[PDB]
Amino acid sequence: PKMKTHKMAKRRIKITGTGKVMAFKSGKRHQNTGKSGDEIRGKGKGFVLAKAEWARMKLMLPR
Amino acid sequence: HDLKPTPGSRKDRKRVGRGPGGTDKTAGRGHKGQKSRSGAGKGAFFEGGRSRLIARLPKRGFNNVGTTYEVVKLSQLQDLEDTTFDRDTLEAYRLVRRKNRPVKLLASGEISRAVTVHVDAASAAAIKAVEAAGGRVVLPE
Amino acid sequence: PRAKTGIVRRRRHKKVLKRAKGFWGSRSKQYRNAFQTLLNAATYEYRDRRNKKRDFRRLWIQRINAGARLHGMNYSTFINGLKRANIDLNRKVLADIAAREPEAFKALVDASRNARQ
RNA sequence: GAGCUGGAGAUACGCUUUGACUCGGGGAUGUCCGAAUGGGGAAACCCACCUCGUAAGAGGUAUCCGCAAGGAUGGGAACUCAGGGAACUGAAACAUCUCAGUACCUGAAGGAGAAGAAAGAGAAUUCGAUUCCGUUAGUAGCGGCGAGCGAACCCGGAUCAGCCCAAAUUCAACCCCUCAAGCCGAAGUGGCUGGAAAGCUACACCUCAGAAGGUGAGAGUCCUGUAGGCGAACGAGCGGUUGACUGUAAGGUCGUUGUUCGUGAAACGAUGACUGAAUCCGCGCGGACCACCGCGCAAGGCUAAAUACUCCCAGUGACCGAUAGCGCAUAGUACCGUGAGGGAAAGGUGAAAAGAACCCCGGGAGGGGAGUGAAAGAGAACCUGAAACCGUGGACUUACAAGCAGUCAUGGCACCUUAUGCGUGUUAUGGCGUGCCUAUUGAAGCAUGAGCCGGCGACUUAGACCUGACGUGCGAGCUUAAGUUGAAAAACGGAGGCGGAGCGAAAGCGAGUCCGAAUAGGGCGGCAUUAGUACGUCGGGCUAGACUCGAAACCAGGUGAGCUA
RNA sequence: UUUAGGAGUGAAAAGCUAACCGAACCUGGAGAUAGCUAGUUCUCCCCGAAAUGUAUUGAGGUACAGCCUCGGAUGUUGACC
RNA sequence: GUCCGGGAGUGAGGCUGCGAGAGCUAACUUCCGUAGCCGAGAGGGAAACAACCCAGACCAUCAGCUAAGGUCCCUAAAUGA
RNA sequence: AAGCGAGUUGUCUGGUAGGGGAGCGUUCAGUCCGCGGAGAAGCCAUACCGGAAGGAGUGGUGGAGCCGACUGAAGUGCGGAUGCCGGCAUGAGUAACGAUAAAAGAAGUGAGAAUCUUCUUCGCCGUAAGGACAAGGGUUCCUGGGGAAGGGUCGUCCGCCC
RNA sequence: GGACUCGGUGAAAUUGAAUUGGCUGUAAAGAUGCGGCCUACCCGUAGCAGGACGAAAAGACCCCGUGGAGCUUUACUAUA
Repeated sequence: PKMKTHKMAKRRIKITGTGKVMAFKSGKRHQNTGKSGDEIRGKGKGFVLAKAEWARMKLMLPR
Repeated sequence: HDLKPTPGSRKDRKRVGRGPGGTDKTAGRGHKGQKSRSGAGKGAFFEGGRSRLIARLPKRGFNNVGTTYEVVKLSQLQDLEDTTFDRDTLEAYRLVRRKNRPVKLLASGEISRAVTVHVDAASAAAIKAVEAAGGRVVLPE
Repeated sequence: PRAKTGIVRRRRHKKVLKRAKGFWGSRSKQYRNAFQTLLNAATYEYRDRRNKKRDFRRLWIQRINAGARLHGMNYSTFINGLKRANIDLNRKVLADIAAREPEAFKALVDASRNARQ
């Protein structure tokens, strides 16, 4: 019995193997976006640090 | 007989290692406050952490239906001395014969030998390997 | 499964009731004033055969203090007379022995008394 | 079978060996109530009115459907639905929600009803009759977008069987075959401590049949089972050929319930008022619609077999032990009482009572002699029988000495289960010294819990819920469902998922990768690289109350208002 | 003798339904659930703390990190001078 | 010097030193950090008494010395200069 | 053939939530040649050893079995949860015998008699604490009979019990 | 008429345990077992309240408790 929380079963979930796990960086986007130009090139699996223990109950059985 | 011994037929043969541990039963030995009685331990049901935060925030990206992801045949010990047991039917050792969802190609290059395969694939990965190893073209679907 | 320990928990109480000594009333087969009085007999009882030195210490500091004052005597400000012989070292027990022969400080007086100059 | 009908086993009374004594099956006297129903109608109780008849008293009275008789309705512990419908909880509170359609009410029949042969599932341009679990998918979706519920795509077997509204069943002979009374069923003993010892010892016999057990000490030659097989009158019961019968006449809109779908970006069950069109190469939908395909055709049901159930009859399990286990090892006695509704506590003498004549105090209860008793420190409220409290004496100390208690400390009376100036049963007194549990920063407290005895004494149990130590299986790895065997099994078994190059929203890409105008960067096959995995006890956690208990409050049903009115 | 439960009675007190009704009792729905709090059983060898910060309709609630034990590790990087 | 992990605790302390904050520089009141201490170990000194001077232990010996504390007594130790 | 250390130096600190780790033993199960009649298991007590828990020497008594090493399983173990029942408690022999609305005695009896019985004297109620009908208890009333127990003394009185 | 002579019956609320005198002091400061000092021949019963932080339900006055119930108001809102 495991539900796998589908929401945060989307986003980053894919596993790596024998190195480091992914994440999501997430900036602000949306409106008034007329400035900045760096994270503009930095968005996807923005690694957090190591807090990927919570997320597991999100999914971990036949993706 | 039975003067100064104790056994009479082995089974007494112990072992050379172990396996179990110490176990616990929760709430034991006549002591210990242990853990927090407030909700936890019993029932709980929802996870033993915070809640449903930092799950929210992302705009969410759909497309997760089965569709297709394929696997691989590793490509390394197949195009050498391997002759005939790898058609798209008899090859069922690492889940290959399982039809429907494609197997593409994906191989390296160079190639100093050759083999034969009931291919049913034309990926752009093994472009550096699709003839060097050998085995027609024939597109299927 | 099952056990029924309605008899085995007898020798337990007794295995410690060993100290059913002369306590009070009938604290030898009590069942109150036993497994409690035992917890009472559970104190410095642990260190009641070493710490006792302090008690019998209260012996040789009345005798060794100034017994035969008919010499000079001082004990305290005299111990520097003890460790003033060739190989003094040793001390008590020999005080317990001092309770026997009084000639334990005849020619063992002024044989340390002015053993300075 | 020949003897005597259940516990105050009842003395007696009475019957025997062609049917007393117990009984197997087909029947019968069958009291008030139960549907019972003549009426009354508060179970054990009062009335009319017709048939009968020596003046007395005998045959009977109530509703529903082919209706003019009759046939049926009764009470039910778990199996399907249907009318059926909240709710404490969770989301750390909190109206959509989880519980769910669950508690309860009411209707049905068999011990089988329920879906089950169709305007169908799937999807490569395949496949037929329901359900269950096996595996997937614990995926898609759902969703105060929150916990959460959760198919179809590929899988096993029981089963891979026909027909129904307008152009088979009923009595019986025979029967593989079940049901209680019941029939036989095996094979040697002596001596001791002693209750005959099956313990010491001795030898043969019985063998497809050697599980539990009774007779004072565990017995194959004392005996009931087990292997070998039998039993009628009555009937069912799973029946096999056949005799009396005849085996082939509605989509839709708007408001919504369900379905996984909280309902909206979606057809599909159906309802509240409106539309009864199509009408055959016409018609139902592939998740709204366009185009093409796929399959099925208004129109009514039967389908036994398995899935899920557990009142009874043999047999079977690493449980309890008669406050243990259901409350019942013969009581849910009496009852608690305002009412439906709540209930005990309690077992045991040895094989067997042989539970006992005979003189005493005494009213007797209770106690003497002495047999009984192998053994009466079982003992006619009875095994062994530990204990706070409680019964007496004694070797020793003690009121003139102070602290719940303490341990040692010289003495002090006793003893010497080894003269060995050495110890056993101890005390005036000395250092001083404040208890335990245990929610406490915190005390030694007056902070609280505690008179004691006997037990209950809880994070575990099923779950591929997961991670991880060790031992092992393998390096190309490991298996579910039960089908065959069947007092173990088991190989057979790729349903199947996890490991697996990855990244990417994904597409798709690619041994390398999202950026776009792209040697400079984070992850990866990569890599000075484990590519592993299954079983078990086990670190935390998890789906559940599942660490237990202590709350007034919300509900369904039901019970009297003789309490105040 | 009907009235009854979320109604009746009622001289209103917010009194009563059977010795407590701020909405009867009993069988039943779930143990109301519980961060409250009592407790959670035989005897142990070597090691070891927070009331500091960030979070909170969040406070003696709880999360995590410095803070403990253990498997592996860090071939010169330690702190003192 | 050097991280990955199975699992904690229970978040609400006290005091002397170091200085302020609310403050008749008052309060084992209250906020803060910094050494220690008691929440997890006993004593001498301190009359006995959590942070104060000295000192934290393997069980047993009526064996020795150091620091504090004392050198008149009730219970140690020169009314020695 | 499951790993073990003296010789030695620091650590061997004391430890509250915790980590790695050993066991005493009872019930279930394996192998039972077995252990017990001189009688074990049930229990009562004696200075051997053990890290503690505990294992040991013997009788006592008791009556039929019982545990063992190698092993896994089990509701495996606080006296202590103001718990619950069962029993012993102590408040302690005191307060109290009930509405303070008088009684003495002769005599029957016998086990002694103060509260029975045959009875002269006293007094409280007598719109009562009379008798019948109402509900109720169902066995009250009698021929009477016995103390185990009850009537909160007890008793030769009951409407206890036959 | 109860408190005292005598015959029988004698329970409950509660509670760790009494070689159970006091000061002044000390202690989370309300100490009798602690400090230091003084003091009593031990016991029985009548009687009395200062005494154990007297007893009973773990204050129910209050606060904390993302407790409940109860009533009202146009509180958000269902609804005959």
